Amino acid sequence: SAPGTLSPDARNEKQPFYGEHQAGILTPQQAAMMLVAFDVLASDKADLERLFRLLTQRFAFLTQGGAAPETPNPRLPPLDSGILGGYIAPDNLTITLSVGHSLFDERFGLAPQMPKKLQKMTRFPNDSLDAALCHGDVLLQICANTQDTVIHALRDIIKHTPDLLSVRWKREGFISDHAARSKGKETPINLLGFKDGTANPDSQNDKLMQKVVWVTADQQEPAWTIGGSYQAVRLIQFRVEFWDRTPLKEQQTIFGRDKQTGAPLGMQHEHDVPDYASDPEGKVIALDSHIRLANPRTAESESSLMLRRGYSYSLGVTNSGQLDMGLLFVCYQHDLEKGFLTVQKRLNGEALEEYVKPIGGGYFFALPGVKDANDYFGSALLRV
Amino acid sequence: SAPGTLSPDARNEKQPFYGEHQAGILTPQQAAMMLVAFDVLASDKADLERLFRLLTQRFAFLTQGGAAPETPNPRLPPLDSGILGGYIAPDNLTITLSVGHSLFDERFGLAPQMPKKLQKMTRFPNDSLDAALCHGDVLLQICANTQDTVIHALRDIIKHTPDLLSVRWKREGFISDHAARSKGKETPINLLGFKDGTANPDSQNDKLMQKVVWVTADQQEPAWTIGGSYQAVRLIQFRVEFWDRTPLKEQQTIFGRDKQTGAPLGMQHEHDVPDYASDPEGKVIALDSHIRLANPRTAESESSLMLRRGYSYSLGVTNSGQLDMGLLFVCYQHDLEKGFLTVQKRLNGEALEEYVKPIGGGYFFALPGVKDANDYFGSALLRV
Ligand code: HEM
Ligand code: HEM
Repeated sequence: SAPGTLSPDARNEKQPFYGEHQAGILTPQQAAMMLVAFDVLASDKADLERLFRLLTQRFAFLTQGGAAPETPNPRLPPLDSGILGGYIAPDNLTITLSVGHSLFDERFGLAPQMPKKLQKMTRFPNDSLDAALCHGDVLLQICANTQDTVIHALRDIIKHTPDLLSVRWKREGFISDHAARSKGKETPINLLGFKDGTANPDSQNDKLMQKVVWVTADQQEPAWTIGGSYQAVRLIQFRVEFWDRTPLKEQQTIFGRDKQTGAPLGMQHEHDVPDYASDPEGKVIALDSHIRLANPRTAESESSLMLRRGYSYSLGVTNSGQLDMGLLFVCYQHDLEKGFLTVQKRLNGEALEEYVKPIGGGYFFALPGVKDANDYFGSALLRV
Repeated sequence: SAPGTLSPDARNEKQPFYGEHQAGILTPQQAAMMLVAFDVLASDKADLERLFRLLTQRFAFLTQGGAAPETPNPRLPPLDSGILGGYIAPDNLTITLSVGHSLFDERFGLAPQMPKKLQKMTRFPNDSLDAALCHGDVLLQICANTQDTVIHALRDIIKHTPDLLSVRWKREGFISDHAARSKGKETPINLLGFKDGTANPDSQNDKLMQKVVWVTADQQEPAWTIGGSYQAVRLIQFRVEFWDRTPLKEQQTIFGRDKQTGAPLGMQHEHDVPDYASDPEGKVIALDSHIRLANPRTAESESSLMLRRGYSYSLGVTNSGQLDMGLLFVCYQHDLEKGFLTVQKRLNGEALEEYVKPIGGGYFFALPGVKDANDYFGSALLRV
């Protein structure tokens, strides 16, 4: 159920761009998402500040919306693509900017101000990482009620940054219609047909998000990071036809949840909690399962908790001739090793691996929010 | 403008599956589409009829909606994918079936029965066809209010056909959000930011579609074709960033229509008719303009109009680092030569060829409608 969902029909709804934190983390999932990574063509730190200043301006506009920028001189390219007609409605659009490890090399002199746990994504046991689709100096997470709004934001950004950014990879996706419209009531479904998001820590609870999601001042990190969040992204294909052929008994066993209800196997309500303490032979919920490995529920390692904010994607056909669909996995943590790396390490060997093929993504650090109109993305990172 | 549009929220809206004609041709445009080509694996004519019958039953149930087929024995793969949850909502699902030239080879002895104008697609000057995105024994155009329905239909069909169908290529599309919500009042906006559909011939005009779109007895064709339609699909990339950095005057010149109003150039109204005979040099509406070439509005022209029911697509990043975006272009005509072939011959070397690159697609014959529940796809074709 956390972080919730927002209606696809809310053309006029606005999500606050300005805050202590960035939007599109705790924000209830919009119906459309884009993940688009860029390589940075900035020549020096000053050129980098230009970019972040430029971005703030653009996001602030796109996010709260307005009349389209018109073209009084037809001899110039139109200042807008025109794909939303003559008005740019907010449409719950949120754009979350995050920085990759590569950004902290010789190029901009930021090495000593790197986040401590931040690293490059390296293959895991089941991975088939394609380089075309990994890493990047910056990632944008572009979320909105509709595809239009998202696609509109990109091309605006591109238009304003042609000596400044270079598109590296991109995937678009969605959350499931019925649940999108359920305004937070129903849990979104993945293309494997299982409710997905259930056990996420409550996103409304400010105090818990300080412990789980948000970088806090008690942390060994550099002080610009305070208010940011480590971000893991994994592009994961499904063997979908093979899955559709797999016994229901086997599907639930693999996840350790009831497909129809979303309850832990044995139990009756989606927000029911299993107790593995009773089940150490792993006879109700398998030790093999995604749920039990993902979280042993020891509470001794509640420290590995995270907010997962994923989307289904569906593309074309694989080289091997099969359907190309799956999860655009996205998660936020206050600490990447304590979170994503700890859980994934813990998942290596799970029964699900036979059906899933991670192929892309990267690790990134999400910036602290932009406090007011006088601030800009990573302003603390650039002074100090 | 024709064919009109349907709303994305219309979860309990249905489309008649049976009839003189199939749906998805004159049907207003739903928000989501999928073009999926299959290699037929049927070994003989008897297997083909098995297939055609099976597809009939499945579309009927899918398009008209119902409770998700319950799987009483868990030792089996689930009969439904469950990505739609408990209820398979009709959600305006239409499934349109068409056959490719390749189906009329020796395999099934239909060659003598082939439609007169049906042929393999071969390249026009500006093409960069990709073998992986061309042709197919059968093509299915699956459209619905939501991506969820359309995906669900596909997997259902696949699950039920593993000895008869093989996914050749697949592409997914959409029309602009606002236009879909307007239900016919607004022309769809394509991804170059232009109104796309305006001059489509009147699709609720009973009599007009018989001369224009449907096969009829007057034109010498195998009887079984009567009620069908020739279908031309082109997968077409847009040079998006280039277009975006092209002056608006030129954008408008190329198409010959006012970007903002969609009115013909030098006119005020979207549904205005251009006056070519007044302007033989082409000082208002260019000689190489898309509109003038595609339809020079004369006496001979009349024979070459068609119904366009195209969709936008947006994928990832091309191999060379640009945005993968374009049009899933689909049209219907009573005669393929008189229709698409004739218009594309005229379009060869138009100004737009700078900004578009056809890479896939093919020619198909869209079957007549399935008369009722006692009938099946291509029953007239197989019978004798
Ligand atoms: C391979 C694609 C994946 C699919 C289809 C998938 C799906 C699911 C499903 C259906 C659930 C149970 C409901 C719930 O969300 O509570 C779940 C739980 C969970 N997943 Fe995944 N997931 C995938 C990958 C991942 C990855 C890569 C991670 C990170 C290492 C992850 C971390 C978690 C966590 C932490 C839970 C909650 C467990 C609990 O607290 O009981 N998942 N996932
Ligand atoms: C990706 C390339 C294409 C784009 C961006 C595009 C877009 C447009 C636009 C903006 C219009 C004017 C509005 C309208 O009349 O609907 C139009 C008209 C039209 N197009 Fe295309 N189109 C493309 C390809 C094609 C192709 C391949 C054909 C068929 C060979 C075609 C046939 C037509 C026809 C018959 C019209 C109506 C023009 C008139 O009669 O005034 N178009 N298209």
